[PDB]
Amino acid sequence: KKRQRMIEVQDELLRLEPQLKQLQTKYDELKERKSSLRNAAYFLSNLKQLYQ
Amino acid sequence: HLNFLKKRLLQQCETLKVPPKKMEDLTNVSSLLNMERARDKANEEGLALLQEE
Repeated sequence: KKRQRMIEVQDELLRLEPQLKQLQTKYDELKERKSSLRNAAYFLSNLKQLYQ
Repeated sequence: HLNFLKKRLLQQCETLKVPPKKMEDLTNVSSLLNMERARDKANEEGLALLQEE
């Protein structure tokens, strides 16, 4: 009986791993997107003000 | 005297009444018991390892 439990929990872990792998990646570019966007907005505003 | 006692004990035990049961031969109980302990230990350690995993 215990052998089947081992097999099915192994299936559980094997299926769960890709989801975490994908989610971490997605967060990784999302945060950098936000930061770069804010930096670009600041730079464009400053250069426009300087030229004006 | 010993033969008389032996034959009378045979008669007494033949006359005796007991509830039904199944018994294995007395000669081989020891060895089978030893293999049963061996199987006991092997299965116990296997189950413990599986549970830990």
